[PDB]
Amino acid sequence: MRECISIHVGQAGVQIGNACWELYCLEHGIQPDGQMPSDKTIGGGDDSFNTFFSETGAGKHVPRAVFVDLEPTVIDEVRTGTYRQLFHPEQLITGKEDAANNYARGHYTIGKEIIDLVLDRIRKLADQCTGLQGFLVFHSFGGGTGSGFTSLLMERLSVDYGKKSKLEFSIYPAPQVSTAVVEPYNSILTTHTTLEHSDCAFMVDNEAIYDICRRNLDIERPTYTNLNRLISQIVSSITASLRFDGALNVDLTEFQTNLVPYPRIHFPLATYAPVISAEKAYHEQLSVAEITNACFEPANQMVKCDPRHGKYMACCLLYRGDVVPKDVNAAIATIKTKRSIQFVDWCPTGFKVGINYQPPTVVPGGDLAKVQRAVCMLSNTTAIAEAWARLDHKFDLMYAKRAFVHWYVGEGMEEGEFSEAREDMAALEKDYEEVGVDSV
Amino acid sequence: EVIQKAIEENNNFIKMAKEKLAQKMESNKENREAHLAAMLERLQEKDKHAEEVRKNKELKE
Amino acid sequence: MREIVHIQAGQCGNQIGAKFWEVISDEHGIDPTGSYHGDSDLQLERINVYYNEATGNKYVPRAILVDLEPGTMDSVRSGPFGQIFRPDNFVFGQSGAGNNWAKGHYTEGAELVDSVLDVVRKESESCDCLQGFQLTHSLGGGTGSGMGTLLISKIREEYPDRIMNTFSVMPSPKVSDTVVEPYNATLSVHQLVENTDETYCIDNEALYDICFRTLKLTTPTYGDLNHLVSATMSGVTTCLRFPGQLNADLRKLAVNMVPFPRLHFFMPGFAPLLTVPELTQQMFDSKNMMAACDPRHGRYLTVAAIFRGRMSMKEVDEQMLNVQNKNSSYFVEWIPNNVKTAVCDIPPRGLKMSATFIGNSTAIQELFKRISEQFTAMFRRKAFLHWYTGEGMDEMEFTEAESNMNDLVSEYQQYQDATAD
Ligand SMILES: Nc1nc2c(ncn2[C@@H]2O[C@H](COP(=O)(O)OP(=O)(O)OP(=O)(O)O)[C@@H](O)[C@H]2O)c(=O)[nH]1
Ligand SMILES: Nc1nc2c(ncn2[C@@H]2O[C@H](COP(=O)(O)OP(=O)(O)O)[C@@H](O)[C@H]2O)c(=O)[nH]1
Ligand SMILES: [Ca+2]
Ligand SMILES: [Mg+2]
Ligand SMILES: [Mg+2]
Repeated sequence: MRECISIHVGQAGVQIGNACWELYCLEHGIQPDGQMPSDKTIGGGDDSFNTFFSETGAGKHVPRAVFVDLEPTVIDEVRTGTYRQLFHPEQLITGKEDAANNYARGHYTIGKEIIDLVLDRIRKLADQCTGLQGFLVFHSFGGGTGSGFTSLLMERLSVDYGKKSKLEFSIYPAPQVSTAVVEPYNSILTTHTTLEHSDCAFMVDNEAIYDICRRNLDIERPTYTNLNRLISQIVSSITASLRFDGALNVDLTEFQTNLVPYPRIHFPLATYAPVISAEKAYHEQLSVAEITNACFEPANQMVKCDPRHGKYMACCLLYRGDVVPKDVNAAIATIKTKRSIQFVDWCPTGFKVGINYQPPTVVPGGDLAKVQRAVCMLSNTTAIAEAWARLDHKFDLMYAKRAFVHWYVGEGMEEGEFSEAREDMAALEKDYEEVGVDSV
Repeated sequence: EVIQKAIEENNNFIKMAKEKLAQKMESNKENREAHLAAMLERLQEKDKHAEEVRKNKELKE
Repeated sequence: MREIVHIQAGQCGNQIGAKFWEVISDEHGIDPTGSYHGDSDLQLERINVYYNEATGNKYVPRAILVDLEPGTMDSVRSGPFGQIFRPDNFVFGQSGAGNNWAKGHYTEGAELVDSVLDVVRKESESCDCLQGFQLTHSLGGGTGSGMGTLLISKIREEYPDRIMNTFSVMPSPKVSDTVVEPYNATLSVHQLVENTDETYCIDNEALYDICFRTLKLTTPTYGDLNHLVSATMSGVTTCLRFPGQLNADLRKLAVNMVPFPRLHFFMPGFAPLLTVPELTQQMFDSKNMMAACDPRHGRYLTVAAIFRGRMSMKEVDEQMLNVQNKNSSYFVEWIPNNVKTAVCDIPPRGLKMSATFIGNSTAIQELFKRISEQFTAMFRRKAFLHWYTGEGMDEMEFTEAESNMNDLVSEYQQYQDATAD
């Protein structure tokens, strides 16, 4: 019961999916042929991990996931990679032509050619679920598939699954790795279109993640492999609540209740700790006080923005590993003495805590040290709107001269879709301002 | 009344989604082909021109 | 998986076409007998974009050789790699260029265009997924320019949603084997502004000036010029031919480079003609430009830049950031993040480290101004119009091309003067 279906869309989505699913198998003791010596529930079961892995009579544990790209290159690596026995071939879906960093191609031209098969395959996953809870959609903001096809899929998923929950892990462009000058365009259009279809989107800033890799791991020039492995550790923490259980566990939906005060205000900010290399973690065992402190250093956020210059509407701490309430309570308390984490006046100022006692693990050959405990803080803060403002400004500079717009009109889009998307974001930005003003 | 409203609003949300999607794919296929229609018709005034120049070249003797 | 169809046409087209194939087939480990021979599988990961899998796993250039004149065929086969070209793709009909754009486009060119369109189809039909097309050709001649642009129009008609990419060589009065080429050039560009998605602007003036002024060659061979065009063309296709973290194709490049459809004329560059700071600085220097334009006389809309060799990618990111920061007024503020750069750790041979530059600069208008200065320089007095009205043409079609090309220079100027506020 309570199964979740992951959907990884486009290059970034798929390569994050490699990172996440590789980590999931290591955390659950699943081997690359799907076999899990631990599970004596052959061919089925209702253990906590079964939210994310179906089972076959052969004992193979199969991701409840779907990779879809409009181009075969990157999924072909899944197809021939180490973990290639995990999946039924039909979970790995590719076209031939990609969306060429174009939202229109990904949402209309190319994507409409494959949307029905993707749904037809998502349906096949849904029908092995006894209590399907919702979807996890991993995609980038910036690519033509990550933007255009995801928002297409999301519309289609609302129609076919009602208000069944859809959470996003969205990859927010960084100019250090930005592959297209039109990424702001794609970013605005996809955000406008999935906004009323997403219940909760965790934005992952490539520049934040990139900065953290350079700084906390002395990685001279991080690669997508560097980023995705760190990203996956954050995703592991957010989904741990779903994949493991214990007394102190707190289901991610319980956090979602606190995290979303209004439907459009559904973009939490994540902060993770410790991010630390083996060389530096050797002989430095990190207390729950140190990792909790590190939550409130902005260097460890997944989006670059200043919570110090916005207001909180929620603060959650998601602990995994050797971590006890008493120690958490102590750490939080000194944080409250030593920090003014101000909330909006319509909002209680509690910090909501969860503890998954299963300790994090690492993918071998990583640079992240294997730590005993970890924390991911999920807060709703008006400061995350800075990430809309940065993108909205880049859209504006180009759209005022209509730069590159012709590539979109050429595929059937109208300028009006641009203006209407840009205005939604204008309105989202003032939503974020309004919720921060004091009541009267 | 409450549970049949939760049902009604879930359904109207599916409804409008279903329609907003269909209406935009129709406006898109139209607009895209109009641009390919416009593109090919441009190329054919070039074909028609490539002959009024060739036929003009016979109109000498 | 994602295939490009190549087309040489006319004298210059077929010779620079040949060196291209010699250069890139060497880099992919393909001997003149089409057998793989290389040391790494990276050579073959994306060999399919330019080559066909053949009998006994031979690799055959997806190339189409075109000319209205004999000589150019026996020279391609007698030349190295001439046997690797399949023999049916030599399409070819003899009544001569006459360096006449009229004959190339309308009259003598239109005869075997249906015969070239024939062979293009046979090559597109085998494409698992045809990216689009690549044309090497002159703008000064008559076959390469006049029939060359006629193909484009015809090819675009059959493949309207394919990317049409050309390497056009612009006429200079040095190097000039004729005198009517200003006519031919602006008649071609009046075509290019309308029916190509990406045109690499290869200026004989710029090329000649490099071998003379820079490389010190008081008498430069066409083989000297084409040694420039070969290393250039290998540069700007390194993104297409090898695996890179942009899976680069003609469309993704066009999207990143062309902010408005008519401004698709790129100012290429190469270094060296060695450290990443030196390589970077040289690659942006006016002297290393393959168009005879000064980039400090206008502003970059977009720029692509590919580094080849063993380097530190941190240095390249530090250096590429340096040049934009230190030269901020030369990049339009209203296209953020408009300088994209890739790194291939496999150098071209002879070089340990090279850099190729592709720029959409409004200083490219200098190149059209030079041509418009000499296209007119027969047209006040109405000179040699018989060469053209004789093949049937009208006067306005000469004036329209004129205005169209002036409409484009001012359009480049308009966006050079645009500000973010
Ligand atoms: N963190 C991370 N970001 C990625 C990865 N791959 C691509 N990106 C980011 O994604 C954005 C581009 O989107 P892509 O996923 O490459 O686009 P796509 O989904 O493949 O769309 P098209 O190829 O145009 O059809 C850029 O901002 C990249 O920096 C990845 O593996 N990890
Ligand atoms: N760079 C370069 N330019 C050439 C070459 N061959 C011819 N040209 C130029 O091409 C123009 C004449 O075009 P050409 O291809 O010879 O005419 P065609 O017979 O009608 O195709 C002149 O500007 C020449 O300088 C060559 O191998 N390299
Ligand atoms: Ca130490
Ligand atoms: Mg892709
Ligand atoms: Mg000739």
